[PDB]
Amino acid sequence: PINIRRATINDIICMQNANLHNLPENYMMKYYMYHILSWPEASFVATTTTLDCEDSDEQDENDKLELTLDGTNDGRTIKLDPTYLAPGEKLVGYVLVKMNDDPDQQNEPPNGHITSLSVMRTYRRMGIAENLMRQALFALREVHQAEYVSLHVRQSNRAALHLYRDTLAFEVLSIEKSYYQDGEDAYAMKKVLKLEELQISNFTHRRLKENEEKLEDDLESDLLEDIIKQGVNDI
Amino acid sequence: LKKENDQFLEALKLYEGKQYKKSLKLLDAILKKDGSHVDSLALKGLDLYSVGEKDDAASYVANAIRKIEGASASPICCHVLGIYMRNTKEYKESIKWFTAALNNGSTNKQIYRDLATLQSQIGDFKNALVSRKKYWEAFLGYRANWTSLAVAQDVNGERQQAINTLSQFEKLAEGKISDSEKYEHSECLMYKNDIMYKAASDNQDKLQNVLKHLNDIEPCVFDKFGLLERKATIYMKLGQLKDASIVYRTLIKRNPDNFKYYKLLEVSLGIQGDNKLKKALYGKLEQFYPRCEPPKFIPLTFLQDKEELSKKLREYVLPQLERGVPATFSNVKPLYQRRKSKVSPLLEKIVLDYLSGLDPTQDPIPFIWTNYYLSQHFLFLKDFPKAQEYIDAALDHTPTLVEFYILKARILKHLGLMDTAAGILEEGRQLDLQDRFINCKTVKYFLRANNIDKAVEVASLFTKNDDSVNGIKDLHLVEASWFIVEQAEAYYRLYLDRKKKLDDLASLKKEVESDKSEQIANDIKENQWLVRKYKGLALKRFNAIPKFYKQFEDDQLDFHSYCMRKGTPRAYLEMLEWGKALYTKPMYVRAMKEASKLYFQMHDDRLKRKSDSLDENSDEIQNNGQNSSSQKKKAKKEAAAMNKRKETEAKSVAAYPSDQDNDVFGEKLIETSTPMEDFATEFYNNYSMQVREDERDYILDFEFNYRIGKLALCFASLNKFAKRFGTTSGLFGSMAIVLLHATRNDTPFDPILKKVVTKSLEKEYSENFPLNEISNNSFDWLNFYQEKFGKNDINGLLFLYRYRDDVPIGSSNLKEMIISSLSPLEPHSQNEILQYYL
Amino acid sequence: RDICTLDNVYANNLGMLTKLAHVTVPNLYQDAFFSALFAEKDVHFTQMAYYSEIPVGGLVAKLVPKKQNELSLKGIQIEFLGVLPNYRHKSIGSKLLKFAEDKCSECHQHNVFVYLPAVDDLTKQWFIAHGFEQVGETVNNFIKGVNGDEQDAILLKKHIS
Repeated sequence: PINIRRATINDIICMQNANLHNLPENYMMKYYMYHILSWPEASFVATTTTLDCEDSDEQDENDKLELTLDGTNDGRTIKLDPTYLAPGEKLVGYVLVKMNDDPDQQNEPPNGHITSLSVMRTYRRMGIAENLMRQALFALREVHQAEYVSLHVRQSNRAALHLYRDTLAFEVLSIEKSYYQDGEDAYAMKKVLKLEELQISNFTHRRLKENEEKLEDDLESDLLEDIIKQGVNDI
Repeated sequence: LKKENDQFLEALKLYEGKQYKKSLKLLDAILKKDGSHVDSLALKGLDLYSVGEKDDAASYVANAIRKIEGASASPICCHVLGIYMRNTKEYKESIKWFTAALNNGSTNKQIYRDLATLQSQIGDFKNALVSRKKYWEAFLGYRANWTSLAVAQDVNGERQQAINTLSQFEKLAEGKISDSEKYEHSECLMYKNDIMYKAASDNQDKLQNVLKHLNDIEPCVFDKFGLLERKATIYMKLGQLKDASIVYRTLIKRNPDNFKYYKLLEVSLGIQGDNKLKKALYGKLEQFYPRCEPPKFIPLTFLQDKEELSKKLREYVLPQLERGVPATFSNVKPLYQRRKSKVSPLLEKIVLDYLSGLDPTQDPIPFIWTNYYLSQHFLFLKDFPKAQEYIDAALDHTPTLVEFYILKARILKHLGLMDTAAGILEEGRQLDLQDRFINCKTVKYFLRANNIDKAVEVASLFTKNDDSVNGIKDLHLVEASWFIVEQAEAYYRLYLDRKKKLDDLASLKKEVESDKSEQIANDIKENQWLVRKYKGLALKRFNAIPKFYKQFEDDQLDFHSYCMRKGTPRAYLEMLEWGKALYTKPMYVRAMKEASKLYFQMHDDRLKRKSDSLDENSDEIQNNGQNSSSQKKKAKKEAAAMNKRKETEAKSVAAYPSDQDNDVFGEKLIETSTPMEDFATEFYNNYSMQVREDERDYILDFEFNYRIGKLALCFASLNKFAKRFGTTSGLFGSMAIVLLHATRNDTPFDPILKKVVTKSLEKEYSENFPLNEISNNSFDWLNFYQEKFGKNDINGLLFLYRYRDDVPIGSSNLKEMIISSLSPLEPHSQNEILQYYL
Repeated sequence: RDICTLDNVYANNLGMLTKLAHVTVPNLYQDAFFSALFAEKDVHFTQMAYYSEIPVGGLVAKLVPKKQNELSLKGIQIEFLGVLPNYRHKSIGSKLLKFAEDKCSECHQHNVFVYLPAVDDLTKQWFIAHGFEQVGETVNNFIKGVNGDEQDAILLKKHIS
């Protein structure tokens, strides 16, 4: 599955491996270490999660299961795979975000700068990069008080274009000629960020018909009513 | 001593700025008049090391060190020597020189901060605390000093002292904080909370005070995720369940896509015993987040009814098959690792019933996604013909998907067809040349297909090509690992195939008229030379991943000061944990195991070919001599051609610069003096000093301690393995048999160690293995092993076959048993074991 | 948006286009004919029709500006028209023909001619149902195969307003 969390350092090496399977412009270890130790409340990761699911039991029980060698015997180690992070957890993508710190002789306010967003191509088209970008923007707006955001995009990559300009709905600022190593033109996009528009609770539904019922989370609700065992609404 | 000191003081400003040639000229002019100047030599060494030279710089530094008797000179020389040692990966000498400089009389307190970094790399915190205290008492106008003091007092043990220091600092600087210094302050607050966590323990009053402080600082702390996490932890450590549930619901509202928050809420609510409560909770939460995945995946783990489970699986797979996601099988990947004969039949039936109502023209996308899911499910169930049929139907329906080619290559690899898989995957990759993941997969599958040249040619495309014909240098500069690991395995396989090739060639031994194998030998000799050169290059490339990790650990120099200047103590602790856990990676363990295997094989075959056979004069002749046919000119031309070919080959496989490493051919690594000593002082001490408890490879430790004369470590590792992973494993019995055969008086070792190991075995395991059958040559250990642990274990049989020369328990019977026991596995593994492991 | 989208064929994905000629009409095209398309003097128009983010249709045409040494057929020459059999009856070919007519009208041209095999009747009727007119009868020896097979060909023209 997909599990969003904060980009930890104990896996940045593996994160670099994801770069080796994503953007050609790689970076050294110093770059990732600086960007992970300077502003850790911005860069996020998306991994997998494997938990229990009827251990042993009796209904069609079988002690010769896989479970990455964790059921019966077969020792208990980690599988030889650089993409794994834990016995039952592997990273599928991440997003690295930095803040403006270089001097520009113009008194620049604290703004958001999307450094990179790399997700495995085999694990896409199901809400990963969009959620990562939304969480990063929300965290920046809530902690660092980012006035706006500015990033870069390519041209032949239609997926990134549909994700930024169409899905996330970002505004194009300028066009940079020959910015990468291959000499390909890029589009620098900029959008003013706000606080009452980047809430996650306001984006719980993907599409709607015309006038539905958008239910959110108010105060208490799960600890109300009564016991679901012999009540009126008990199945 | 009068004018030389003045010239040194006037030239020091050149090193202080951005000048090197002007300082080197002055140093040369000074040395031309007096060569016994320690300061000039110490400065020239660092100047030559900072421009590119290494040999001359090291020579000048060694000369300056030799020209020093006592510890009474100028502090500038000691400071330069400390800088040089810090730049040459020397921490102890740098600390010693800085301490000797500070003990003489230096009015620069910043030098102390340098020590506060240097010891921070070696873990020496006893003196680091005093250094931090001195550097804090020296300058009282920077928050970095307070942060460093707090970190030093927290890591050591002065928790109350750190709390009091932080409170005093916040009281003295209450209101004098700028805007940009707010966030950092918040971070510091969080760090103080962490300190309060160390003061939490299980006391009620302490937890209440921590909760009150957190609620008071909440309007000031900018970080909300960690704040709410700590609040929920405090609520769980107390007894308030409603407040903890509210905090977890707020966390879910902030980020619903998180399995950890859902599991923590399930633990807090205390409804893990009843299934209906959790079912109703997840059914109510699904209406709040219809676009998420955990709220639809977690409920598939505690369902008992068959109809309800089938309905939930159908409602979970219908949107994924309708929208079409390239991870549907992934969405059921962990479940298949825990369920099988109970869940997979229902899923297969649902998928078949859904496919029976589709159409190849009306709904082509759901059709191809259903075909892909069926192929994945059958590949997971050890099926191959039906999976190939489905993937062929999918390619005939829509041949414009890379995932289909990837699955076909994976199936062909599992069926032992590596070359065909590589060909299909290259053909599919040629369809769109813009993705790097498919390129890496193609390179890996070509490396697994005994095709290295084509793999390198394919990889040399997206890499930066400047001072090299290919992109090997670029792959080494982007800090790679998997590529080197996959290429070294191919080199090892190609080197091992030559053993069987030479065995098959020598089995004939010129039987009757067999002039074909005698008249044709130059090509075979050239092939053997190339294989040996590539095997040496593989060992050379192996000496990179540990070097890369050492470089990563050493690059943390400026971080010790940056984490204190910027104000990230939590990031500093995370970096410390990362540096401590660097030596706990699976790729590192795999590379270390491969290097150990290579070193042991080199030791074995070197000791075998050292004193064996006879007539060295008739064997050390080699070629380069055709009697009366101009042997000198022929040998000269052959050597010239060999050098001309080797130069081009080294330029093609160029990875390391010429001025940084001269051992390009790798002839010095394969013929070292003490391989075990080097492996222990370079690859074993770090893993021995930085390792946990449950995560420890005992097989590698046993193999390393076997051929050194220390059996107590072997016995301790065996006992720990038997206590942790039980005693019902074939590896335990194999190691016990190996140890019992090693403790025999026939093997030349230490009788005292053998006797104490025998006593320990008789005291511990007295009713497990017969310890009185070492004198009977008719007792078969293979029969006893297959009666107790059985022959179904593969690792034990592989270990026994690897260690069969010292343990005489047969050979042909063991090979036949291994062949008979390998049948209930995968064909590719069986083929690999029969080709290389057997 | 609509499930049928249009895209401009680039060079990196050009290898995919060559695959289309192997899953549509085999034994007709080669490899150099597709390799010399983006090899850096005739104008070439390329179009890739996606169906739900899946490449399903391909259109490669050539413009002939000459008119002096030619009878009467100056316009867009529909060369490669690859449509999978499983992706039909969804107005995909209609959209491809509409895009071709639009590109022909934007290039100051008013004539579209296409060549079709003589041993195929379903494709002939499908192209006639749109609004084409046959030019004479057949052409003796015009289609050249890979191994060396030769057959007749028919010409279908249309006037663009």
